[PDB]
Amino acid sequence: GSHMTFVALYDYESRTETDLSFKKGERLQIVGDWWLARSLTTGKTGYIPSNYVAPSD
Ligand SMILES: COC[C@H]1O[C@@H]2O[C@H]3[C@H](O)[C@@H](OC)[C@@H](O[C@H]4[C@H](O)[C@@H](O)[C@@H](O[C@H]5[C@H](O)[C@@H](O)[C@@H](O[C@H]6[C@H](OC)[C@@H](O)[C@@H](O[C@H]7[C@H](OC)[C@@H](OC)[C@@H](O[C@H]8[C@H](O)[C@@H](OC)[C@@H](O[C@H]1[C@H](O)[C@H]2OC)O[C@@H]8CO)O[C@@H]7CO)O[C@@H]6CO)O[C@@H]5CO)O[C@@H]4CO)O[C@@H]3CO
Ligand code: NI
Repeated sequence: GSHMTFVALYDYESRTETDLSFKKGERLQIVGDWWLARSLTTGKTGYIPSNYVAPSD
């Protein structure tokens, strides 16, 4: 109901073909430890480390 939107607590740089870079404060919508997410800044989709993000509006 709102547990699928998150905000980045730390910067993250992509390592592979499937992960998603993001900056601290960037909001992510979620589509385990790695979550498929869409950046609400760039609209790009990829996997993010779930411990790098926290619930957000
Ligand atoms: C230019 O104005 C036209 C547009 O204006 C209004 O849109 C606003 C929008 O409401 C507003 O949102 C709050 C903001 O948008 C931001 C997005 O919300 C945010 O997610 C991000 O956007 C991302 C996307 O998520 C990514 O997908 C990507 O987009 C690029 C596309 O990659 C998939 C790429 O293909 C290319 O898009 C083309 C598009 O092809 C898919 C093509 O479609 C025909 C054409 O788009 C038309 C569109 O059809 C038409 O729709 C009615 C209209 O759109 C207006 C919205 O309706 C209006 O809403 C209020 O005109 C478009 C332009 O002619 O052209 C596209 C551009 O080439 O390029 C995409 C851009 O790279 O990356 C983006 C950016 O990160 O950021 C958005 C803001 O940058 O702003 C919008 C206006 O800029
Ligand atoms: Ni929810």
